[PDB]
Amino acid sequence: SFSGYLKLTDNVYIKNADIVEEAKKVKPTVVVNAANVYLKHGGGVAGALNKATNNAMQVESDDYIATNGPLKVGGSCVLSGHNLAKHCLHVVGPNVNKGEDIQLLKSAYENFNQHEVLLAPLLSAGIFGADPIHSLRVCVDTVRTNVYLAVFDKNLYDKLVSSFL
Ligand SMILES: Cn1ccc2c(-c3ccc(C(=O)N4CCOCC4)o3)ccnc21
Repeated sequence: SFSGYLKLTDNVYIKNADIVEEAKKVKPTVVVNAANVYLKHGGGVAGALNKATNNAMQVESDDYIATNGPLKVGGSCVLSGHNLAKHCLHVVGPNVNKGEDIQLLKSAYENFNQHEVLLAPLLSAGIFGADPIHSLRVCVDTVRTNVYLAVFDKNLYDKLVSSFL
C-alpha cells in the first residue's frame, strides 16, 4: 500500500512527502487532518487537504460544527475522506501560538489509537508552533497503531531522522 517509508519503530513510519500527494496515491482508509476546533481549514495541512477536496471538506465540516459545536483541543471527529481517503480523522493538536497547553499533544495523538492504520502529519508542528522533534517523540511514545507520517519539508525530515533516538 504505502511505500518509500523509513521505519522508526514497530508501528511508526516516516517519509519525505506531500500528505495530499500521498493520500491521492494511496487512498488510505484514514487520513489525519491537522485541524482547529472550528474545522476552519484555512492554511497548512488543513488548507491543502481541503483545497484538494474542491472545498467539499469545508462544506461537510461547516455542517458538522453547526450541528455539534466546536471540538476540544486534543479532541477529534471522523468525517468523510472525500476523494483522498475513506475517512478523514480531524485532530486538534494544541496551538502554542495561541497559548494552548502542550500537554494536550499527547491527548491529540491518543485519537490515532482508535484506528488500525493512518496517514498523518506531525501534530502541532508547522504553524501550530510546536517543535516537530518533540511532536515526533510524543507520537512514538503514544501511538500504538500503524502510523505513516508525511513530512513535507525535506530539511525537517532529515533533522527528524538524524536526531531520532
Ligand atoms: C502539503 N503539506 C503541507 C504541510 C504538510 C505536512 C506537514 C506538517 C508539518 C510539516 C512540515 O514539514 N513543515 C512545513 C514547512 O516547515 C515547517 C514544518 O509538514 C505534511 C505533508 N504534507 C503537507
